[PDB]
Amino acid sequence: DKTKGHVNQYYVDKFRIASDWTKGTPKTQADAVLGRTFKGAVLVPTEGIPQEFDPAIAPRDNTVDPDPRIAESEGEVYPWDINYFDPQFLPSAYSDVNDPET
Amino acid sequence: MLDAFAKVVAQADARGEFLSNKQLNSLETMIGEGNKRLDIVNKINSNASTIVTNSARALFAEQPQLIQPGGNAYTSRRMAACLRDMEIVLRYVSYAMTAGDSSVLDDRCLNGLRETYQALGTPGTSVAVAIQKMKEASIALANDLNGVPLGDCSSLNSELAVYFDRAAAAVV
Amino acid sequence: MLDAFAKVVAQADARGEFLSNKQLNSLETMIGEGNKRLDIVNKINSNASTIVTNSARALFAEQPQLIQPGGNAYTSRRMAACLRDMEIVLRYVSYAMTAGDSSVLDDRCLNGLRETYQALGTPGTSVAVAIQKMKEASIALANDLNGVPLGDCSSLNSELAVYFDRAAAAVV
Amino acid sequence: MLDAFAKVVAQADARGEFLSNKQLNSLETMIGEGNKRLDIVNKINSNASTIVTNSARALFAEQPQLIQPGGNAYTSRRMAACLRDMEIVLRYVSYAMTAGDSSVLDDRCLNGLRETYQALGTPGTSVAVAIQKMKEASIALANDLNGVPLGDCSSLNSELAVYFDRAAAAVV
Amino acid sequence: MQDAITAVINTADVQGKYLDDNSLDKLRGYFETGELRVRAAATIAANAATIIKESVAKALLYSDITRPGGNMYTTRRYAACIRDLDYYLRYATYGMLAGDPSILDERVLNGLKETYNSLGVPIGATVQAIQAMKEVTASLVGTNAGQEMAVYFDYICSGLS
Amino acid sequence: NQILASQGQVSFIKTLVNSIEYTALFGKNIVPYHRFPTLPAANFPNTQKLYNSLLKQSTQIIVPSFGNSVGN
Amino acid sequence: IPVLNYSLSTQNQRVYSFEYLPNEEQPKCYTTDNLPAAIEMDQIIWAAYRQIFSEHQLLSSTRQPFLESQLRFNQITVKDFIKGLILSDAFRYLNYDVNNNYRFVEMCIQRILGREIYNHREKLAFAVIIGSQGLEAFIDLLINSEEYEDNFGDNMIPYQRRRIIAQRSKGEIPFNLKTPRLGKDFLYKQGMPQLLWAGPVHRFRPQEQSPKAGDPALFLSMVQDL
Amino acid sequence: MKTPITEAIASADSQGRFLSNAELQSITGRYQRASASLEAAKQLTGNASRLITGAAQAVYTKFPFVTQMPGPTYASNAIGKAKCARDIGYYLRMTTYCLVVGATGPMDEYLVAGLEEINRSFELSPSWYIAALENIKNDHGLSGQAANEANTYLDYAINVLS
Amino acid sequence: MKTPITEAIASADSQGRFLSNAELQSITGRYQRASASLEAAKQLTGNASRLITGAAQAVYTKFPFVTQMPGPTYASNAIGKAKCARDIGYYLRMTTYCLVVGATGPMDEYLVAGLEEINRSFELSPSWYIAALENIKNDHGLSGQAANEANTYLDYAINVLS
Amino acid sequence: MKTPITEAIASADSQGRFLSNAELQSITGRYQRASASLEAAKQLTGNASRLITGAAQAVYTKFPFVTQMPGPTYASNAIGKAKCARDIGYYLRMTTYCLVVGATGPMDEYLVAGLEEINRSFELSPSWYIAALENIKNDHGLSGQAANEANTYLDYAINVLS
Amino acid sequence: GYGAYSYIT
Ligand SMILES: C=CC1=C(C)[C@@H](Cc2[nH]c(/C=C3N=C(/C=C4\NC(=O)[C@H](C)[C@H]4CC)C(C)=C\3CCC(=O)O)c(CCC(=O)O)c2C)NC1=O
Ligand SMILES: C=CC1=C(C)[C@@H](Cc2[nH]c(/C=C3N=C(/C=C4\NC(=O)[C@H](C)[C@H]4CC)C(C)=C\3CCC(=O)O)c(CCC(=O)O)c2C)NC1=O
Ligand SMILES: C=CC1=C(C)[C@@H](Cc2[nH]c(/C=C3N=C(/C=C4\NC(=O)[C@H](C)[C@H]4CC)C(C)=C\3CCC(=O)O)c(CCC(=O)O)c2C)NC1=O
Ligand SMILES: C=CC1=C(C)[C@@H](Cc2[nH]c(/C=C3N=C(/C=C4\NC(=O)[C@H](C)[C@H]4CC)C(C)=C\3CCC(=O)O)c(CCC(=O)O)c2C)NC1=O
Ligand SMILES: C=CC1=C(C)[C@@H](Cc2[nH]c(/C=C3N=C(/C=C4\NC(=O)[C@H](C)[C@H]4CC)C(C)=C\3CCC(=O)O)c(CCC(=O)O)c2C)NC1=O
Ligand SMILES: C=CC1=C(C)[C@@H](Cc2[nH]c(/C=C3N=C(/C=C4\NC(=O)[C@H](C)[C@H]4CC)C(C)=C\3CCC(=O)O)c(CCC(=O)O)c2C)NC1=O
Ligand SMILES: C=CC1=C(C)[C@@H](Cc2[nH]c(/C=C3N=C(/C=C4\NC(=O)[C@H](C)[C@H]4CC)C(C)=C\3CCC(=O)O)c(CCC(=O)O)c2C)NC1=O
Ligand SMILES: C=CC1=C(C)[C@@H](Cc2[nH]c(/C=C3N=C(/C=C4\NC(=O)[C@H](C)[C@H]4CC)C(C)=C\3CCC(=O)O)c(CCC(=O)O)c2C)NC1=O
Ligand SMILES: C=CC1=C(C)[C@@H](Cc2[nH]c(/C=C3N=C(/C=C4\NC(=O)[C@H](C)[C@H]4CC)C(C)=C\3CCC(=O)O)c(CCC(=O)O)c2C)NC1=O
Ligand SMILES: CCC1=C(C)/C(=C/C2=NC(=C\c3[nH]c(/C=C4\NC(=O)[C@H](C)[C@H]4CC)c(C)c3CCC(=O)O)/C(CCC(=O)O)=C2C)NC1=O
Ligand SMILES: CCC1=C(C)/C(=C/C2=NC(=C\c3[nH]c(/C=C4\NC(=O)[C@H](C)[C@H]4CC)c(C)c3CCC(=O)O)/C(CCC(=O)O)=C2C)NC1=O
Repeated sequence: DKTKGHVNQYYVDKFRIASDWTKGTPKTQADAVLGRTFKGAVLVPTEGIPQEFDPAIAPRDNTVDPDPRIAESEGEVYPWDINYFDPQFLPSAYSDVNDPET
Repeated sequence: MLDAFAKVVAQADARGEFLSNKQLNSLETMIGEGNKRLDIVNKINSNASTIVTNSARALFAEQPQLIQPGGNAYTSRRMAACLRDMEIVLRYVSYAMTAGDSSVLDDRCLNGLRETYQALGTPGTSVAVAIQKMKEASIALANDLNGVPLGDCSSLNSELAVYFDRAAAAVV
Repeated sequence: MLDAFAKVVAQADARGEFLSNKQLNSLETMIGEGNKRLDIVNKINSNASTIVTNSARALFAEQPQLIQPGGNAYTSRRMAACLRDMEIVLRYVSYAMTAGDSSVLDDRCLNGLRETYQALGTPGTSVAVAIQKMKEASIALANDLNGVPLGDCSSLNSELAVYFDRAAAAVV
Repeated sequence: MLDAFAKVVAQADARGEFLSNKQLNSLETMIGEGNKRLDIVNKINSNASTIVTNSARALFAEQPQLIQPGGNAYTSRRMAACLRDMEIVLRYVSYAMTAGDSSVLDDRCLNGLRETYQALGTPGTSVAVAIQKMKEASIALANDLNGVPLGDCSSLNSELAVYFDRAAAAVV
Repeated sequence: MQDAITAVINTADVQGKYLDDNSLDKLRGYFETGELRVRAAATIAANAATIIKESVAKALLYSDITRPGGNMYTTRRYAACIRDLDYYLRYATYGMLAGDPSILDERVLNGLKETYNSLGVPIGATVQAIQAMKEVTASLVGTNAGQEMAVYFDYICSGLS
Repeated sequence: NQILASQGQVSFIKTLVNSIEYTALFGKNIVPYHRFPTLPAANFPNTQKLYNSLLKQSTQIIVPSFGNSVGN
Repeated sequence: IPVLNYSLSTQNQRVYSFEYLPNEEQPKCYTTDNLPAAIEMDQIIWAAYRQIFSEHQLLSSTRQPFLESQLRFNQITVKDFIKGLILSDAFRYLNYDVNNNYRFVEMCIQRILGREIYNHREKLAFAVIIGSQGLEAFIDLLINSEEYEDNFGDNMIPYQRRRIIAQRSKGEIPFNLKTPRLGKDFLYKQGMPQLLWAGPVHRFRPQEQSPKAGDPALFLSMVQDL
Repeated sequence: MKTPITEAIASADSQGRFLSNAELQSITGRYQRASASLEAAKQLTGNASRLITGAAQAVYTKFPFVTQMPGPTYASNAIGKAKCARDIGYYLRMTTYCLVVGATGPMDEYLVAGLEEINRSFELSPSWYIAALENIKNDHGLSGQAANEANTYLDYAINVLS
Repeated sequence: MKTPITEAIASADSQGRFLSNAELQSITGRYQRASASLEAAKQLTGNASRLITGAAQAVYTKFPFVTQMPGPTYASNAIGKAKCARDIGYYLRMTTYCLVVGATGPMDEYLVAGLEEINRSFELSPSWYIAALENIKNDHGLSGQAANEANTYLDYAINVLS
Repeated sequence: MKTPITEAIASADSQGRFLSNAELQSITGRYQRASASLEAAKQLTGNASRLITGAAQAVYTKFPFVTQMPGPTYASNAIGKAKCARDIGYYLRMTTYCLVVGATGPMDEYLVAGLEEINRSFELSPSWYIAALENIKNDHGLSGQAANEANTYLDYAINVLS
Repeated sequence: GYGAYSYIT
């Protein structure tokens, strides 16, 4: 029970009316408007028909770095955005245990 | 800078496939909301200077140390710059409201604005208080049933509040 | 920006002495190799576009994900940028081949190129694969005995391989 | 950039009060010293080139490392730069002598001069030796009783010595 | 107490065996996660005060508890409260850095429910305060280390509840 | 508690030994011994709960705290 | 005495970046060559003003009126407009008097040439010249230099060059935003220990709380009918 | 701040040269007219509060709707009157700073720069402050060249707000 | 004059390209919202004199010292009143030009440009004209989309004079 | 350093293109006139000390007050004479660097740039160094095309200091 | 402790 029933403040409350969004925005995808997203946008199912290719053409690879344009369009590159990932928290920032010289 | 449509298209090209029927149905939905969107932006631009002025008066009424001696806004010049910053943030919120995506507002307004307010010594937290005031006043004007046909506008108001929360997020 | 002669002279001024007879004999040797140097640069510039195009085809034949959707080489645009980058790498290798010193190439081409390919997200290691291909192709054209009289050019080919190894060294 | 009067006024605005009678009496004292101030600055500007040249000769007479090949003053160019820097520091000491406050000198001359001499490789300690020489020579001319009526100027000489000690302070 | 290493030597010892490949895989797991744990304990060590301040500000302030009538109303009870929170943060860091919550069994959760039900400390509010420390601490140390810290804060919350 | 939390066991043992009580009873040359306190509250019963317990007979705490006293 | 030689760095300024059809992200190309009527002149005057100064300042006091009137009647070119504009005391009091001499060059390049500086080694050589000869001959160099004559010509107002690379929208921080008038390096030498960040304002009313999945507010979407 | 000494220095800086005899004559002229300026600064400082309250009451007598109008910008409340004497106090203090400095530097910097956007955005008519400054110019009670100093800088402020 | 079609053409000129589908859609949109704008232009032109006299009298009722004050700038004489309904007339006609053109071109050109020096140098307070435009915006008597048009451009003028 | 190879490279760089046949012909011409240049560099290096002392003594015979005048700038002391043969040594060494490089790059960089402020600020008359260079041009003792090389660069230094 | 007596083991 995360909701503040036990320790009670009158001011914290559910968003009963459209007026007063002012006091907060949704943070997760589950907390959202019915047709919306955590940010203010219309939900898109993100599934479409991949352009069919020739059998001589090599097939698509799943583990490539995602295209740089894709990340920026979601907006996650900006530090203010919630989902941001700090560069200090990368696994590349560690001394790897398997390396002999370390 | 991308709109909603550019964003949908840019993702679909990064995967490199055609759009499905489901996606195009969702875009039909976005167009059907498009008139209401233009209406809200008309209300914000049509009363923008009273939003900036009223929210500035409430700013200086709440904390009185932005206008006193030693305050960042104490000089006539620095007061003019203060009301400028509020007008600019309102301007980019107007842009990102029409676009549907906040790529403009993230690109031009809030990119290294934090380190600028470091380098000037301006309290960024007080700027977040100002942006809270423009959010409250402009949402209060966006919900106004005046000269405008009847319907529902809750999702679009929630979108607008998301944009102001990006502004107040990144100035601090 | 220095040639071989400017490098020797600049060292001799940093110590502040005259040049010895040994140094001037070595410079006589460099001039006697100078015709062969101009010949190599003539071969490289005389076939440069086939070098860039053929090494690009071999690049996209080895790894297909530069040109795969989601790849750095996916859009007509980004493919044009990749080809242009190779030309510059080839252009400055032509300059440093004529100069005899890699001051030009270290100055203009490879100064903060690594951190640029970081800031773009382009894998610099793939660029090293490209420059390996231009090295192999251009050395294979430099050793060609075609319309040119016979002799020895192994030291100059080794020099040219050193320049391409500077390029592939500093892009990664 | 401030004189004495701008310094007092800027502090009095930062408190936001009018000035007292004690302050204005002190300013009457500064004006009563003002003719002597103009006199000192006239002596400095009236003999400035001999100050720079003579202090440079004494510099190169004390340490001869700089003039020798590989010294920072070895090239004709770099000797011209050396005399430049001495002339500039003497110019801003002339400015801060007229102003009465060292805000001009701290603003333009000595702001990041240290890290500059790092980034060039010029030893800043040798520059402090040069500025010591300009201090000794220019004070020796400031105390000269020549074609000027007799009186006391010890406070103003102490002020001038303070300015040169700021210069030699901040170049190291 | 015991860490993950001691637990491995407990199982391998109590079977009488030596170290087989499974136990060495468990020690390799711990020794891979070791550095991350170290830097997490470093960050929490740096910002303990601000964790307790932000977590009390989220969870307990401006409510019935600090209003009169509330458990935290007097200055004595406020100071005892934030003292108690400090213990939860400190021993949760020990539990993270050991990789085994046996410390929380030995020196924290033993008799604590009888103590707070003796004194009159509300368990509900305590748990919500600890979860506020979990969210603030996870915000400081990041995602992975926040999962580790979260498990131990959830261990104490499961202990009191 | 505040002594234990603020510093640790070392301060705690130094405060138990260097107390007025320990100096009055034991002074310099007397090993501490089991005693039966009479005067305050539950001291006699609680020491009877303590010394009738062997080492490791239970982890359960004999005196967790005292009751809810009215006032502060 | 000539300028120091500074090695060049690589940036977006120097590549063809070929586009057959110009993106939507290119700069407006205010130019005296296509012939402006009154308004299309007013836009050039204000777009000059924004570039040379900043989004802020401007206003009433600083604006230079006579250079606007002379420019309208074709007496000076746009290049000369920017020139005697940079020399104006208003600009000197608002940017030159605050800045360290090695930072001012950092502003000027970025507003006049529209490119970031190659390295510090650039900054220092240029910095030496202004002090030696004043702000005048410094601006004389930058404007008369081949970089400026080629990219902008006499008739066009200078802007950031190649700020956004193709499809990506990250861009680079705009110069007005990126390097304002004051700097930290100057404040360190004329200041004291500075308390840099004010803590986020705290209020009893949260005015920040996220809306949960359970809440009724999310389901605000439809009126009674349709 | 635009002070005569620093105009001399900035001119010689932009010329890159040492201080010649011309600007030394300039600093001499400042050093002479300074005395009368400092006397005027002393007596404006001495009668400051009287001038502020008298000037405010002159504004209210010239424009009585200021008291009558119900609004935030108009001095109907006690708060608006406090802002009124606040602003007039700012003008008088900046005039004393210009008297002390000996040029229009403090008024040009702290006060004049960016003023039309303030008097625009907060709907402050400049005619009010013009009336205040005309009252201060009428009853500051100086005499001689000190009076020419204070009338010079006050009239400068009137020309800006004109 | 900043008109939609000409901003489309100036955008394509600075792109150096032919008119592409984007800006053709732009001129289409102007051609559809034009109908409502033309209705609004018809009826502002129809009620022009009534709106101007009503707007002036609104200014006099809101600020009564305008009638009372003896001066050239204040409408005490018949001359002052003539200038007053003259100026209000200016704003109303510029709104109709903007409704006809369909962007803010005519007001930005003929009216807005250089206004601060006028309202400054002749001591015209902009609050007066704000009060007049608010009256015109209240009683123009349009309805529906035409009313959104007129309110848009009127409110634009208010934001400029704000 | 202004060397022919690097002028070719800098020209093609500023044009942004590959090295074309034109500048390859340029580097060929450098590679041919190089032979006579290197002979001249060898024999100037071989007779260096003799040229320096003879040139200095030519300066003292042409201007005898240089020995007679009591000063730091004039070669009256032994120190002065040491600086004298030092400086003439500098000019001869820069000429040999230009012979080796094949263009005027070393003299233009290490020597010529910034020279007027040295010969001004230390009061060094250029006529002294002119007389020295004319003596070196008279008795360097080269013959043929190598003599045209050394007379070219020596005469260039005289035209700079002229 | 490192050696502990569980009935389980
Ligand atoms: C160029 C300028 C320009 C505008 C300003 C708008 C104005 C406008 N809005 C609507 C239409 C609409 N506008 C709204 C907006 C509202 N919802 C409410 O709850 C509030 C009262 C109000 C927002 C503040 C709604 C809900 C509709 C649809 C009405 C309906 O179909 O019932 C329409 C009819 C066409 C359509 O359905 O989109 C028009 C012309 N359109 C334009 O072209
Ligand atoms: C494109 C977007 C964009 C922005 C968002 C602004 C941001 C911005 N503001 C200032 C500058 C300023 N901004 C303010 C504003 C403030 N006054 C206060 O009392 C408040 C804390 C705050 C308003 C909420 C002030 C007072 C200055 C001047 C600061 C000073 O000179 O002391 C500057 C430096 C240049 C200048 O002086 O104008 C910049 C870049 N500028 C831009 O180009
Ligand atoms: C201005 C531009 C310019 C050039 C580009 C060269 C081109 C050139 N090369 C040679 C001449 C030569 N060039 C080479 C070079 C070669 N040795 C080999 O093993 C390889 C095939 C090849 C280097 C890649 C050799 C060996 C000779 C001498 C050939 C001989 O005498 O047998 C000659 C004839 C004159 C001479 O002997 O030097 C010329 C004109 N000269 C110029 O003036
Ligand atoms: C003066 C020297 C100089 C350089 C060396 C280049 C370096 C360089 N390359 C790019 C930019 C680029 N460079 C490449 C090249 C690559 N494509 C791949 O598949 C490979 C990994 C790699 C070739 C080996 C690509 C694809 C881009 C565009 C990247 C993108 O937009 O996603 C950019 C950003 C500006 C632009 O888009 O052009 C720069 C500065 N530019 C210069 O001015
Ligand atoms: C515009 C430029 C300008 C100047 C440069 C000065 C120069 C100057 N100084 C004095 C006058 C004076 N100057 C000095 C100064 C000196 N005291 C000493 O011990 C030192 C030798 C020397 C300072 C280094 C003194 C003492 C007098 C008064 C002499 C006397 O009355 O005996 C006078 C005569 C008028 C007077 O008494 O003030 C003048 C014109 N005045 C100017 O208008
Ligand atoms: C506003 C204040 C201000 C300064 C204080 C100077 C500081 C300064 N000096 C140099 C540059 C220089 N400064 C010197 C000076 C030296 N020669 C020596 O033998 C001594 C160690 C030292 C004199 C005591 C030299 C020789 C150079 C040129 C260095 C070089 O190019 O190798 C440079 C780089 C630009 C240039 O080449 O001019 C700068 C910024 N410039 C300024 O703008
Ligand atoms: C550095 C110089 C400097 C100034 C000169 C002032 C100018 C000034 N005054 C106000 C603001 C104000 N000024 C007044 C003053 C007036 N009341 C009336 O009855 C009269 C017409 C007039 C006094 C003669 C009032 C009433 C306000 C508040 C207006 C409002 O909120 O409605 C504001 C907006 C910020 C605020 O609310 O304080 C500013 C910038 N501020 C400065 O920083
Ligand atoms: C293109 C647009 C355009 C405008 C909007 C006007 C604006 C304007 N009004 C005046 C001038 C004037 N305007 C007024 C009007 C006023 N009388 C009052 O009682 C009220 C406060 C106010 C009407 C609401 C008066 C009285 C004058 C003359 C002022 C004077 O001479 O004292 C002037 C100076 C020239 C003149 O005397 O006519 C100008 C430029 N002119 C233009 O060209
Ligand atoms: C890189 C090139 C380069 C040069 C060409 C010299 C040029 C040069 N000469 C001197 C300095 C000097 N040069 C001479 C030389 C002269 N004695 C005479 O009798 C003749 C007129 C003349 C020789 C022909 C003397 C005497 C001095 C010292 C002057 C003095 O201190 O009075 C100085 C000042 C520093 C110093 O004292 O050494 C310099 C820069 N230095 C350089 O770095
Ligand atoms: C009956 C004995 C008693 C006292 C005194 C008491 C104080 C008390 N002060 C608090 C906060 C506070 N108290 C202050 C007080 C001040 N700020 C200043 O700068 C001034 C020096 C000072 C006012 C004179 C502030 C600012 C806070 C909130 C700080 C914050 O939340 O960031 C809180 C936090 C939560 C809450 O208030 O509900 C308590 C419990 N509680 C008690 O039971
Ligand atoms: C690590 C081993 C250990 C722990 C954890 C511990 C807890 C502990 N908490 C106590 C009291 C307390 N604990 C609290 C705690 C709270 N009040 C609130 O409102 C909050 C919601 C909550 C904390 C989050 C308060 C107010 C008291 C004081 C009750 C009183 O004596 O007046 C006491 C009684 C002694 C005293 O503080 O005066 C103990 C012994 N003791 C231990 O030895």
